[PDB]
Amino acid sequence: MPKPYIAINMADLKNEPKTFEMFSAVGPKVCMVTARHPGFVGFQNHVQIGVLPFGERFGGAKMDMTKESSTVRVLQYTMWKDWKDHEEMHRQNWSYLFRLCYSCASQMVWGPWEPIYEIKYADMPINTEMTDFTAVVGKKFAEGKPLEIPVISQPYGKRVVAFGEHTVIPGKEEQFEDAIIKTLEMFKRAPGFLGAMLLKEIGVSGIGSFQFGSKGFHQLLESPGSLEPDPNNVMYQAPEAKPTPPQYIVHVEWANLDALQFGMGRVLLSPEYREVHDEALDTLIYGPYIRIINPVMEGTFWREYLNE
Amino acid sequence: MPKPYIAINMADLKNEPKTFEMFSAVGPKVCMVTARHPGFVGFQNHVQIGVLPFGERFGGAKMDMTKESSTVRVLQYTMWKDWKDHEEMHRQNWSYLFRLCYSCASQMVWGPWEPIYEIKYADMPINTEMTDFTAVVGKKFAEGKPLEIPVISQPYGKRVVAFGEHTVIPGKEEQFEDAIIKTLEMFKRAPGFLGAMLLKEIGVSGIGSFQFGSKGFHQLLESPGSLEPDPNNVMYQAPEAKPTPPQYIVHVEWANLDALQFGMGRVLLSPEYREVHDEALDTLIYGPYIRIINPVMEGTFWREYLNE
Amino acid sequence: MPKPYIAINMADLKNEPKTFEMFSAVGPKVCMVTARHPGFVGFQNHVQIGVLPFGERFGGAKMDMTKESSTVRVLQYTMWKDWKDHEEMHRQNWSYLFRLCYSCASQMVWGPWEPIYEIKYADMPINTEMTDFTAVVGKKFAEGKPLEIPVISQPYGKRVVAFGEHTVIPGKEEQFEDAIIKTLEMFKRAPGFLGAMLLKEIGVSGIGSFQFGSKGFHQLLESPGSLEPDPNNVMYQAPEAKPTPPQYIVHVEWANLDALQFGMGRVLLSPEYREVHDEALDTLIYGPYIRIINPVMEGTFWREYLNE
Ligand SMILES: [Fe+3]
Ligand SMILES: [Fe+3]
Ligand SMILES: [Fe+3]
Repeated sequence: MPKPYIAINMADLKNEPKTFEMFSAVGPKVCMVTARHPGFVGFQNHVQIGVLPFGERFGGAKMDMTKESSTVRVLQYTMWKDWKDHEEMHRQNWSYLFRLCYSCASQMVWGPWEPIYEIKYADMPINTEMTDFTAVVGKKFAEGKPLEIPVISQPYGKRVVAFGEHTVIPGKEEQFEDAIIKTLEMFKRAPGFLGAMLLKEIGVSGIGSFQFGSKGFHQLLESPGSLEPDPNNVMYQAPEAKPTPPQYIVHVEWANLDALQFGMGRVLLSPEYREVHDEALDTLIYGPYIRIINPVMEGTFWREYLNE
Repeated sequence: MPKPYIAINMADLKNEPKTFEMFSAVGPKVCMVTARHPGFVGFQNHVQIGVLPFGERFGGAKMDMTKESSTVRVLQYTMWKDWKDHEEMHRQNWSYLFRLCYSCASQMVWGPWEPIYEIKYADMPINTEMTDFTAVVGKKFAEGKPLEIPVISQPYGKRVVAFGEHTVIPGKEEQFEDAIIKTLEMFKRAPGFLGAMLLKEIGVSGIGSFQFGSKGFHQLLESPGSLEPDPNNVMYQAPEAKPTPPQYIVHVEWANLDALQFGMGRVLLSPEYREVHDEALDTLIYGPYIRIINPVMEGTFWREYLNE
Repeated sequence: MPKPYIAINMADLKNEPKTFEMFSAVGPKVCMVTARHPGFVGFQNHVQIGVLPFGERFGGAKMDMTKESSTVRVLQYTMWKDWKDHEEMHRQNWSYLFRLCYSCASQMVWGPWEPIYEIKYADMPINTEMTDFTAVVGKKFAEGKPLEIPVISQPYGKRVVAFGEHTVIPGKEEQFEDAIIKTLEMFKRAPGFLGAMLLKEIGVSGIGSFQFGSKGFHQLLESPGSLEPDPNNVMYQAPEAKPTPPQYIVHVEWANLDALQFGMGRVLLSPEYREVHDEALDTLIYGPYIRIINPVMEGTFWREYLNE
């Protein structure tokens, strides 16, 4: 393939400018340190901008709430050949990593929380800018491979993502994955559709969530910023935190907020779609809660790996 | 005893005034409808006002964020002789209950989510106003029972609550409960301490979380406000949603935000306390995240039941 | 008993908000680090708010000068089973301690200066909130110990302290302690009186005063904030700095600024009081200079130790 493993770092921060300033200054440094490991294959950092309302099921929400929200959630995707690589980068580069993610403590409201995911399905294209399409069309014809010419999925904040949260009834996992996967395939008929993938949580990176034992806890709260908590003081292993009921993420990319709204809305507006999707809805404990997120900074080459 | 069962309804809403207006108008109606069932024994509704920062682990947060937050979370405690009573009140009084909780859809950002809890430990006194203490002191002396004279835990928004979230490593449950319980006992030496209880999640009320199957989902999103989703379209039973890893709530009441800050802070500042509590910290997957919440509207008589 | 040993950290800082912000962020961290030692038994941090004027002996001063002062003095009390424990906590946890107290260099005008004291007399009760008194009255009657029911000394900034400085003529030490001790006993007849204690300086913690030899001095002034001066470069031992003439602190707690003003003023207004106190006044080289200070953050359990 290969389908890499995905770690998603989640945090809530003050939606003021000091926050975006720090992002601008250390976001880069952290991603550079994460690239010190050969298992690292790329990333996709998102900033949550809104919530899909579903009519008025969520009246206080809108797809773009950036102008009215007091906090902002980030969702940072790091891709790995093997999820154990992730844990090991965290351990190897702890003094940089930690002193770095602390500088933004003054802005933290919740987090960090870094669950680990495995990919059940993935239909994600290589990101191209509108300037590349002539040569992409020219290369594929040159090798007689027109079917390999994809939609133009623009990188660096020029497309939106629907990030849907689902918790499944135990024993219902197969019906759910099957119905969702087929929904994501039918989504290819929708205009503005840039790809999607089903994600399944297989554990939580305790060290990435700043979750240590009694000792680490204390160095965490007592830290001046220039000393790290003992990284070996993480009391559990990623898999020990695999949750039951099972938890999924239906990640779907769209051209714009309307393509997203009416494309997804398809499982609600098209009888054909709506009947396949109702099966997924019969297996749910929680969901679907859909966050609208923006792929701001990324290393689009993780996709080069996904498609080898 | 009896230790009742506790259901905690959680929702995030726009922190504007239209929201508090609706609260003022339907909160009453909902609680009245919940009292149509004999299993109902009282309630405790909280509004989240802040977050315990732990120094600057959570720099963007403070114990009182009511002036700067764009959303507000409520935590409504309903008490039951038996948790099955709760599910049955929801079912019996669905047309009122549902049409009622919808009127506040226009203000919803997330929720409702109503997990069910069982009490592992409970040291909660009967709420008294400063005007009652003369007679409470007089009655107990009259029966030669001075030890039964409690601290004055004022009702209706005149005390704060620390609402701590903990997720425990599987197999570590006994060490955690034991260390926490003994911490809550040592907390009686702290000034301003009004009581506490350890809560353990045993499932989720799907009907209280507006979690139906394909069919209900659709009536939920298509509702004009005057029609309910089929309540029998809830696809799972509360216990099927018992989570692993195990999830707890260390609910601790204090006289004020400082008594809370330095009382709890005791597991950090007092060597005696700090060593007992470190054991709880060794069993954690998540936590402790502490929300400061305000017991605004309540039916203090649920406590009369807890202490029989 | 036991009468613990007391170390009092003194510093002058800019009375602007950046200062109180840092207090809010690192004060907690420092006290947490100080609790890593079993000799630590609690603390009492004060912020100076004013000066007792004595009529118009000090005309430019008032009991509350917080609105007009450009600097602010803090007086942080840490309690120890044995004063050597204090020196050893400083040494053991130097990298945290130091990098922590530096972050507030940008706000320092003078200090740190941490003299060590021994208690000659102590009449300090356990701090209770107005919510605890019903149960305190109920427990003591339950054991037939009404004399053990104390005044309500509220914690966390809800009472004032008179911090009086006295330097005694050598050879006059006994007359002074005897007259002062009896004054503090007569003070129990004054309304609003919450306790007191006579303090005697027995040395200075050079490491707590950032007082090193040539070498440390240099690392102190050259520090980027992420490196500590050699802690073994402290050239003297606490006792070598015991001062002659002898220096005392008459620490007296009151309900409010008026109870303090007229309670103390008693050694001036009541003939009975005034004649006992005149003897203390005959042994003085310096004093009495009385600072009004506010017990803002504390670990009231140090008092649990004092009264065992
Ligand atoms: Fe990570
Ligand atoms: Fe309910
Ligand atoms: Fe010190």
